[PDB]
Amino acid sequence: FGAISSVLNDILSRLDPPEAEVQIDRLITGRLQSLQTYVTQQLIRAAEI
Amino acid sequence: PVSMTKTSVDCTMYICGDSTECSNLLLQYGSFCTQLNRALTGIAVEQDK
Amino acid sequence: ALDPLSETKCTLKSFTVEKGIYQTSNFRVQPTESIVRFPNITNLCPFGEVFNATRFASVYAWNRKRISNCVADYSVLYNSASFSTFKCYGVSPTKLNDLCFTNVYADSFVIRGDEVRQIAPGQTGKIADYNYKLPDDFTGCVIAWNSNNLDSKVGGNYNYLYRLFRKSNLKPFERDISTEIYQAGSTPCNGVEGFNCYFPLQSYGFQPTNGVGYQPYRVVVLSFELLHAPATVCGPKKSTNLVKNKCVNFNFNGLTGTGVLTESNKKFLPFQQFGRDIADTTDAVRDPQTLEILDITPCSFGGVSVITPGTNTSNQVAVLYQDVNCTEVPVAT
Amino acid sequence: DLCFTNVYADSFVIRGDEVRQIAPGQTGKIADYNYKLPDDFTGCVIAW
Amino acid sequence: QCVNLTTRTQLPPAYTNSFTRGVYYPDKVFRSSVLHSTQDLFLPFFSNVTWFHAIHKRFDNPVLPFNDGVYFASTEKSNIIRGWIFGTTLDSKTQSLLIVNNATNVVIKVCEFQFCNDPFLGVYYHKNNKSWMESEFRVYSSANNCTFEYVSQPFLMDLEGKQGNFKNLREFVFKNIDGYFKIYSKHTPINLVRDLPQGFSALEPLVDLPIGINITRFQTLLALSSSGWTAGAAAYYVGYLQPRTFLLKYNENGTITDAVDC
Amino acid sequence: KVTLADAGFIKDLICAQKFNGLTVLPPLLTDEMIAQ
Repeated sequence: FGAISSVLNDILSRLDPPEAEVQIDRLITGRLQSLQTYVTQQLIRAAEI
Repeated sequence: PVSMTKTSVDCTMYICGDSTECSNLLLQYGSFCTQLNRALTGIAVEQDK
Repeated sequence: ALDPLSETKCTLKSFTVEKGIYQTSNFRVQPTESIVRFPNITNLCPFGEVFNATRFASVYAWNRKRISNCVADYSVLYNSASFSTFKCYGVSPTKLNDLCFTNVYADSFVIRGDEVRQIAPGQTGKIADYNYKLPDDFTGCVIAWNSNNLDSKVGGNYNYLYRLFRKSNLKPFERDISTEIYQAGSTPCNGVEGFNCYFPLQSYGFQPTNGVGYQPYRVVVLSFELLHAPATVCGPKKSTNLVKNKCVNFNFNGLTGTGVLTESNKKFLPFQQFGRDIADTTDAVRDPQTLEILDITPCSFGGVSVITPGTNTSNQVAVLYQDVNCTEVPVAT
Repeated sequence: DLCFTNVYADSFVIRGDEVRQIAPGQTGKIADYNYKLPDDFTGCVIAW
Repeated sequence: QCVNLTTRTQLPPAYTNSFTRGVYYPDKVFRSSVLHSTQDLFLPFFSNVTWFHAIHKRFDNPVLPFNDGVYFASTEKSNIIRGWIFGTTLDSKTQSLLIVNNATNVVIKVCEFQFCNDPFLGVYYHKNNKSWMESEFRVYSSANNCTFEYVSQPFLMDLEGKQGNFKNLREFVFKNIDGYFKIYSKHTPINLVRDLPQGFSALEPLVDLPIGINITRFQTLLALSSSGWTAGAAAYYVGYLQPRTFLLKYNENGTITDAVDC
Repeated sequence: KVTLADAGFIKDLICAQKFNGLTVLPPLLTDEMIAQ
């Protein structure tokens, strides 16, 4: 999602907080968008069933 | 078809998996996760109905 | 947090709870202790051969030395006030004390005191286009400090020379040595020299009474890369004993995590040192001191549901732990 | 055109090159040993 | 020293089809029972590889280009391929990489060497003592500046063997990326006559070398008064890698079982 | 005839899903009460 790693603990075990926060924000944004996509498609499939 | 599988997702283990700094950063986004758990719980009840 | 009825009242934002079942916050077994496993390397790293070196070559012939198989210590490098600038780019200088690397590179040269800003990746300038270019995905540290007294003489140490003109910009981590003459004019140039036929290498005016910004600065670059290989260069961390079948915090060569280590059945090939999941999480690891393969399993968890009648009837509840055998509830969020 | 609760004035003297180190989040000698600012700092720094 | 040998038959080069060869482990991370797609330099399936041969007469060690890596292969009896030369101008203005796997050592040099027209190795032939002994090392004459060096542990390989069919099958991939020289390899015993096997095998990574040179040409060395000699039966194959997405199948053991070229 | 997937009995790919916060709840009516 634009950050330096897909592993959260590798960001935590490498960088101090004031710029590790910026990478963690990109991870949070991408993963939250994936959850919203999944929930919307599950709602529509539940309507069909 | 009558029903589909009842699936539950937990945000804070999915998004900020076992971290404290990520949890504190996630609290600035308000109430997305209660919304997602509410929607998925609604689907899981409607299957048994 | 006092009792599950209170927690249900908290997560519903009400003081009256009607009859039913409510999913509430999860439970997670807490880890008991920490495990650190680092290899058995003892010798220190030859840092005096780099920093207290007698001679640095010129920037267009920069010297590269490979640091391997030692125990580094970046606290003694960071705490010295001798360094004028010390900036680390892929890491923070604090955490360098407890990471382990595969091999370290040391690049050494000398530069004019104002061209140091051109050494960062993405910036463009004289030496950035002609002498030494860094990749934009750089992971390492840049250290620079003036060496005014030691090399610059009043007669002028004119052995420090750098390339002025180049045919095209060069790819990072490369080097050119040449005696070729340069054709800045339209006409081709042969022989030795002619009109606008320039020798591309020109020397600095390093003499000590010159003002700052024309001074000689010694510059060293560290260019280690991270955690995709068996590790050689560690920091000063002492290994503990190895504890299995308990939720522990493991630190395997800088790979950090929490879980249960189990004797495995996976048969690693001898060139492999990790093992990943579909979701890019490590689930097998090789102990760097005793060459054995350990499985990593995350600790037990699950949802917790509160079954209540209405609060208008009574204040008694029952608790459901989802998909967990009962014996793991007394042990423990 | 703002109003505040109360204002604090911190006074000291350092070397002329460590003034770069007084900003919060960056580290070094004077940041780790003598005077540290919080990362959520609001206010001004004045040096001359 | 070197001798300009000429006594050989002249033939056009031969072409052969690289059926399902040229796949290696792209990283050192164990994966199991999963289908993983990667994008890297590989040898494409059903590509046309150049075949060079030495029989009886036949001795061809030509200058070949080096663009974005080489799949080398060698099908062989009696261990006649030994050497590997890498460089960009080869004439004492740039350093040269050399691998020499002779009867004694594995000598790996990165030196400012000086070469000539016909550099090669050579041994004498069964000179009434039931053995072939090394007698000929005419590769270079000068070495000015030599930064890296390595000599491995001593040993002794065999220098005899007479079969009509090869049994040694060596597969190699040589790459140079970002100043790193990467060697991947595999050995296989096989029963074949005059071509490349149709089959599947992966390549383990073997060696990284931190060289940092620019290589655009390469040339192979073969084992053998100034003329009149016998060449052992040997065949070797050259192919070139391309940036092509692959799909890889890892089994339970983490062993690459099949691949699909995209 | 139907090849069930993601059964999620307490104890492969199902556990790999399970360790990242993905759970499967059991239905209220079993497979025997429906047959009744």
